[PDB]
Amino acid sequence: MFENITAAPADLFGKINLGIGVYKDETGKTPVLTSVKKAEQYLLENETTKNYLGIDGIPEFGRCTQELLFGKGSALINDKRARTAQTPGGTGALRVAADFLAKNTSVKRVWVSNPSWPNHKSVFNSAGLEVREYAYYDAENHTLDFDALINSLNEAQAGDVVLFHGCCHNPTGIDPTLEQWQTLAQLSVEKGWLPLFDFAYQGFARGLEEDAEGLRAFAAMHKELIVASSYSKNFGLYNERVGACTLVAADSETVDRAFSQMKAAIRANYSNPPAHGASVVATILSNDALRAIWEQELTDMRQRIQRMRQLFVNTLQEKGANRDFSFIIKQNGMFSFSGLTKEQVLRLREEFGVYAVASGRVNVAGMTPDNMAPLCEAIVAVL
Amino acid sequence: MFENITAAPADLFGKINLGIGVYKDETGKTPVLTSVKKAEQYLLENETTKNYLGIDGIPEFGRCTQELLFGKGSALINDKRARTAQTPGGTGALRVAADFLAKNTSVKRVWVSNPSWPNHKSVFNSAGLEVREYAYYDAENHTLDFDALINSLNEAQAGDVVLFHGCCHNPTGIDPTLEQWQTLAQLSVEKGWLPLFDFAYQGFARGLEEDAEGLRAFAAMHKELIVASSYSKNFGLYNERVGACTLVAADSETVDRAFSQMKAAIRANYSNPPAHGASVVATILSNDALRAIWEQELTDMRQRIQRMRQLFVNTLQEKGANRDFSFIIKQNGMFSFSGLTKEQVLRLREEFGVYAVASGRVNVAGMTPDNMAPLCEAIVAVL
Ligand SMILES: Cc1ncc(COP(=O)(O)O)c(CNc2csc(C(=O)O)c2)c1O
Ligand SMILES: Cc1ncc(COP(=O)(O)O)c(CNc2csc(C(=O)O)c2)c1O
Repeated sequence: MFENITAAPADLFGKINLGIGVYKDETGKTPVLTSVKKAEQYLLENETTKNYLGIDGIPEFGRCTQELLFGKGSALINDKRARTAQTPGGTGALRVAADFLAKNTSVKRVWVSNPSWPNHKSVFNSAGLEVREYAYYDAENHTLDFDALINSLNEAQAGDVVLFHGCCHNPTGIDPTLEQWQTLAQLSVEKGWLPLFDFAYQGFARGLEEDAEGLRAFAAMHKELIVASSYSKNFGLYNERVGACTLVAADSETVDRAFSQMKAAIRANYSNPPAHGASVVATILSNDALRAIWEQELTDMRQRIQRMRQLFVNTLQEKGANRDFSFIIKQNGMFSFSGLTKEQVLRLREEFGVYAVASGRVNVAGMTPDNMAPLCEAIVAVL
Repeated sequence: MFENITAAPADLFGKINLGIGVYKDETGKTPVLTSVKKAEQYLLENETTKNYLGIDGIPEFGRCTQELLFGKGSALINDKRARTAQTPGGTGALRVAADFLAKNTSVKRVWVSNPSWPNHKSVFNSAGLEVREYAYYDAENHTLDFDALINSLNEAQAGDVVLFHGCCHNPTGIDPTLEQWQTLAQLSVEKGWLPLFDFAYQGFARGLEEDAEGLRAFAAMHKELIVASSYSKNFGLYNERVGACTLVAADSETVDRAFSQMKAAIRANYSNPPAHGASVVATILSNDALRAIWEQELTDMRQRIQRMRQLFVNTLQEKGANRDFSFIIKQNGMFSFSGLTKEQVLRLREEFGVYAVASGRVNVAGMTPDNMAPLCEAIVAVL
């Protein structure tokens, strides 16, 4: 049966990993958040069973997720228009959304930005959905090529899905402005697209509420949308696989009926979701004290990334770069394109032991005050 | 998009739940195992990061799983013929296997026993695989209808998958004898079936090693097989979603190449698996002290089920049943068919508040010395 299977298409790693996918603190570590440890100790002391969760996971987790996404008091919540399934990570949320759409709707294709996270194509294609790309990056001005984006998306037909990164676009760190999000929301309604928000970095651009402004501009204009969110980075819960798939429809009757088929898609995949990480999230978000500790830890990560963006720009200048890298200051989240070519990136790894991805994307959160000077010296050497 | 979606096809519950899917102790509780609490305290004290696991999960978890399945010193392990991916539960292992097979092999159909766990059909159909049924149950003799099974499976073609419950068949509790497993292994080789073992109850029939005898008889005769295993019941870790998909091929080169595509199927589903529950398993299985506490806790669950099987048979007689229920003593695991009809089961729920599934399957682990007498009185009343 297996003898003819084709193989599927860090190890190589004063050397430095900017190819990492995770947050690192100033010491180069990815520690467990203190809020998370406190919540884990509470669960150890208080859990009396590991009995299965419902298919959609812990109810409080769903409520707290919807409030993060839509705002406390949003009409979507008051009108019972949204249902949330706790999932194994943001990836699991994307796949649940893809399976739900493939089996229950006429969707055949999903539009993704060029560039995006490379696993988007794999997830949607696994569910039998075609992926098409829309233009996104203006490399000359280090910017969102908004005209190109709108022009590309003219090819999208009514009933296609269009995937939007809610904030901290991966890999570019370039997000629509609020007015651009409002333009896209109106366009989406007029053209009949189903928006799919992928929200893996809420809190890493400007703040929890500000980072959800784009999603909320969409939610104010659409009867229907899906959000696949992740708590991997903003709780540092990567390996516990904590995410959510939130379905929104015109009314409660419709969302509940549609959500029954989303639950069927989950039940045929992994049955019901892993409790530990989501229970840590729900414990923290529903407790004033733990929530305040967690919000500060997330602010500290957001701010450290900001400081590294500024220090990187200042240092490249001091090590003799010459080039404008000011665009880095304005970009959001852990990632940016450095503007290095694939060969410069290869040189960086081979000659200098500095790792980035071939696109030139760098994880700013891999930079620290201690490694900044060698890092920038290496980059200057390959310009 | 969603307005036309059709709805997908405990709540109703001296009343008694035999419709439950979980183990209950003598007090009617499903507590966290002591070995599990001890391991969770160790992880709270010792974990320093939640950084993502590899796609296939924790290496020690995989090694300990293969030793449970195949035996320490098995040739499959020595020859590096098996690869294990840690998955979100036994369901996740089944779905990973189904996606792997659908995308990478000529498999189009999977043979499942009639009866089986109802989610088997949903998982395989979700991956685009047809499900066909083979005969299994001799209800007159309360037994495995082995001739019917072999006759049904004659319709299976070379390259079809045949799913076997490794022990504690769900719902019947009727397992092949060792010699029957040996007959099926030889038949499977001759007919070109790919065996898929679903092993959710290892340790609940006779013991860890004895319960794997059937799988090991297959493994001794086949170049290729897949095992989807679960630690939900034997560690009481239901909601932490702890299972494994183990791929076996003729040699290391082939299994590694095939496993790369299994990892691709995982990466497009949930990316990488949830650490907490699997880390508890690996912590326990790799530690002599915790392993001994856990093995005794599992023996205690196995034995309590045995005691309830005997007490149920004895009590039905004492409450005036008359019928032979001796078959219950011989069956394995938490489940058996009571031999009640769908209408007797409905009567039991409506008139007596005793819940079972419509097939008449009962969870023996829902029985306790305290509820046995009313339970049996109710059953006698509906005969
Ligand atoms: C846009 C987008 N969507 C979904 C995800 C998946 O989140 P999790 O599955 O890890 O929770 C992620 C993040 N997952 C991720 C891990 S490493 C990484 C990277 O791009 O380096 C990305 C993401 O960036
Ligand atoms: C034969 C078989 N295969 C797979 C599974 C899935 O295990 P988990 O996904 O829960 O780990 C199970 C058990 N899962 C399960 C939960 S309730 C239940 C039942 O039949 O009542 C069954 C099983 O019996």
